[PDB]
Amino acid sequence: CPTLIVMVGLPARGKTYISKKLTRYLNFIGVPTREFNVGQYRRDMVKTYKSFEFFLPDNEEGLKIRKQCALAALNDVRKFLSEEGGHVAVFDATNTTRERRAMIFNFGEQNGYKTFFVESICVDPEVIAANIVQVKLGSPDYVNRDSDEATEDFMRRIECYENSYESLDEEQDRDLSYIKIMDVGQSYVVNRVADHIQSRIVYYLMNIHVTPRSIYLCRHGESELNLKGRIGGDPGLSPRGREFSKHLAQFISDQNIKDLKVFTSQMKRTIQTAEALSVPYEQFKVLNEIDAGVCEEMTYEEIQDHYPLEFALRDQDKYRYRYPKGESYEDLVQRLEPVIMELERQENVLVICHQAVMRCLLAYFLDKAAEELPYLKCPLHTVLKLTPVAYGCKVESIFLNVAAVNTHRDRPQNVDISRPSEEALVTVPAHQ
Amino acid sequence: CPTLIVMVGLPARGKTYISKKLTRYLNFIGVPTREFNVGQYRRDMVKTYKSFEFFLPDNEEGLKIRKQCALAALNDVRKFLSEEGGHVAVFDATNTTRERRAMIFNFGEQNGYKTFFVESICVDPEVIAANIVQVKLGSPDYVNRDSDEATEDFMRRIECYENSYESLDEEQDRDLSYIKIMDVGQSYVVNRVADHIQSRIVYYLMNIHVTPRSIYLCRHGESELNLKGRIGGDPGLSPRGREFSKHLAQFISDQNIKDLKVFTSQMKRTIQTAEALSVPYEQFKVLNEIDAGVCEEMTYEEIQDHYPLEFALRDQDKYRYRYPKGESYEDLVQRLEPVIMELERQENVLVICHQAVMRCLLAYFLDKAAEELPYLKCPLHTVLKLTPVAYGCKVESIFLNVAAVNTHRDRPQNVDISRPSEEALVTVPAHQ
Ligand SMILES: Nc1ncnc2c1ncn2[C@@H]1O[C@H](COP(=O)(O)OP(=O)(O)OP(O)(O)=S)[C@@H](O)[C@H]1O
Ligand SMILES: Nc1ncnc2c1ncn2[C@@H]1O[C@H](COP(=O)(O)OP(=O)(O)OP(O)(O)=S)[C@@H](O)[C@H]1O
Ligand SMILES: [Mg+2]
Ligand SMILES: [Mg+2]
Repeated sequence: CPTLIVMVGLPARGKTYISKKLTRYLNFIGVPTREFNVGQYRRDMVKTYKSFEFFLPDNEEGLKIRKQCALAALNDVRKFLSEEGGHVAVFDATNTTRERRAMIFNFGEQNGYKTFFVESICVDPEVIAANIVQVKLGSPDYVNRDSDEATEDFMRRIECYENSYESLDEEQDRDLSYIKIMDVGQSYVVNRVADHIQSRIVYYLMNIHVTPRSIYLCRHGESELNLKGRIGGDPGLSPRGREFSKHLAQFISDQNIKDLKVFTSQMKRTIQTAEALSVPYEQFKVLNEIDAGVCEEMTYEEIQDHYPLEFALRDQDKYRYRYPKGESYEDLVQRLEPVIMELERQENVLVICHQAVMRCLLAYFLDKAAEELPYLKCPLHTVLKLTPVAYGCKVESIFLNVAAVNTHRDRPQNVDISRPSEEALVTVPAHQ
Repeated sequence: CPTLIVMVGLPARGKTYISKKLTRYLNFIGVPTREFNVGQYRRDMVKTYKSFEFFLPDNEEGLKIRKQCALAALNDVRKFLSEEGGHVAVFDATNTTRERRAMIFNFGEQNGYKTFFVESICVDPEVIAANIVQVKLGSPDYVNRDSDEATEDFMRRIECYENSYESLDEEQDRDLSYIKIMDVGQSYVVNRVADHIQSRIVYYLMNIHVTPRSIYLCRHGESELNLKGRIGGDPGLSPRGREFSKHLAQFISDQNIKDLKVFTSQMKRTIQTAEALSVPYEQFKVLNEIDAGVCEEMTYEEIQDHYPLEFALRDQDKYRYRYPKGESYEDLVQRLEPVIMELERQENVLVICHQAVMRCLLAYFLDKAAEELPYLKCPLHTVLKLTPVAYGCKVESIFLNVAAVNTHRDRPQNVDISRPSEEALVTVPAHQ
């Protein structure tokens, strides 16, 4: 049974924001998910937005056209789940009345899906006001329009929905599966989680927030094996690694971060990097570097020499293929799910980790495809500062002024099984 | 900051039940937790229970004595968290008024703990009635008393709490961290989860239920390596293993289980066992057998020959020590946390697994200590049927009538590092 997530709420309540975070998350953990924004369908269908009168609850023609856009969206939901193999579909619209919601419920039923509602509630004017400026004035409907007329139009637009707005009821809607998010995620009301995926969705939603903050990611300072061009193992810091550690501490101090939380793996290179700071930290083995199995501590030359077959396959699909007895980046993604969850729950946080692990975390907050994730560039002695924003995440690369070996290997042009060794190792960085 | 979980609710609302499940769970995942039942303190203090008049809200002396018992309980909470290194304490009492709750809140504050409330609400008479019979009439307060007078006394006892019962309020109690469970876990209200442990507590509580059902655990049918007395690896079924598979299918059919869910690991021996059934199943690598690392596929004789040091330590503490590159039963417990969670969420379920994995699952539902867990007996070709009940779990061992090698190794009397090999292998079962 695929899952149909139905967003519910007045305009400017963070529905699209939640829809996006949920869709990205579900896709990260490998559940084919796609969001369907009725507003975008309308925009593609209506061409240009004039004013709120289109949304008047007593505007029969408008309602008609509005119903048509919803249906167009629902039809693609059906195609995705029923014809393209999608697992979850997020239907993003106001869906503020019992009527529409029952209609959508019926759709799910006739199509064989399980329906779950996510209602976002906000009665706070400064937040609503903040949301308008922050996301609405810049949106397509209002770009190239005067801020004040745009703002008035939108408020009048929200008004169109108030008289008919029927929130999920404990008794009237007791048979529906749903979650109601209030106070921007302060409190929640949950009813009838029907299964495992809904339980994980609720778990996810209850742990996300919009409290301003930055996520800092950096690798342990250069290690002894990094110098040798050797992967994995449990090396200690190299002289430069130690230098970096001191540059990181100064950076962290200079940052003057409010209540920063610092995490490291259980590998000495990250811990030794963490020892350099003023602030305390927590070590978690879940943050340990990807396991290379039989090629642990080997150099790429050695790997090509002993595992030419596995090395070629891994290059062909570096997300899915692994070395014998090792993890794939896919296994690592699965392994990092708890990390992703706690990072969402966290506020200001610094994670001192490793190349593969950092690529996984960057891919998550930067919404990078699985195919692209194994190749993201995570240079040594550089801090990547992430500032989650509406629908996206800004990133800043901050070099901490300490030389370091390059551990980034590009995918060689030749990835054919039985490829000459020279072509296999052509993209290997300098070392020793 | 240790955590103080405060139970809240009218008598017979499953508070003690929830308190117990929560405490057991938290301890299973390694968080030192202890529950403090004020009713038990009262029982140890008051000696014998006469009647409900003791609980009259206008009974000043009773209130006084009732306050004394609460305080005695709170003092042990303080000792556990503040002096014995406990992490979480569950204070189990009605705590139905704002007054008492504020008092407890203050206690937590002065002691440096984070307070989290768990309120259980039930307005269903048949359930309340069921609870009385099911747990109350047999309890100490009522054992050896006539069912009818016992029952009347208890109802009048619940009455004592109704006029003063003040449930957690969205506005009045908006600054408190809490969860309200309704309809026996149908719906929930959650407010201000303050941290990681509270997030996991909520996640746990929202996934437990009291829907009648049985958990069936059995190992894959005897495997080729089981015959040889070889551990781990990925062997296929032995001839007897196949025989068992057919006996299991018949057993499952004969059981006539409503909507049974079947789980196996990604190891062929369990899958091959699962192939024998009518019903479909899901394979999860999280259910794979404990990893023996460098001793994979070896025999104990071989292990003693190549790893006399690691083998002795493992025998000294089989929960914590591991073979080089392998998992400890502790690592396995951590690994199985998602399995425990989904098992709680499940109803009728059959899990076809392995020796170490099954020991971990048995220890959880049977509340066996960590020290005892690595040694639980999980014979081949036998199904262990678990029927969760109030405060406990009944277990029935059902042999499926197929011969099998014994893979159970008792802890030898000699576990000294440098112990003679004959004494180390003295408890090794017959094989080959
Ligand atoms: N739970 C929340 N409560 C209130 N605002 C939120 C919440 N989550 C996100 N936001 C903010 O809402 C903004 C994003 O709003 P959108 O997702 O466009 O709202 P919207 O409800 O989809 O309005 P429509 O699509 O026009 S009906 C960003 O400023 C978010 O930080
Ligand atoms: N969420 C729940 N709703 C209602 N009953 C429950 C719930 N969870 C468990 N039970 C049932 O409640 C019984 C256990 O009740 P207890 O835990 O003794 O109640 P109690 O609320 O602790 O009463 P006291 O301690 O006398 S104040 C068992 O029958 C459970 O199956
Ligand atoms: Mg929207
Ligand atoms: Mg109780």
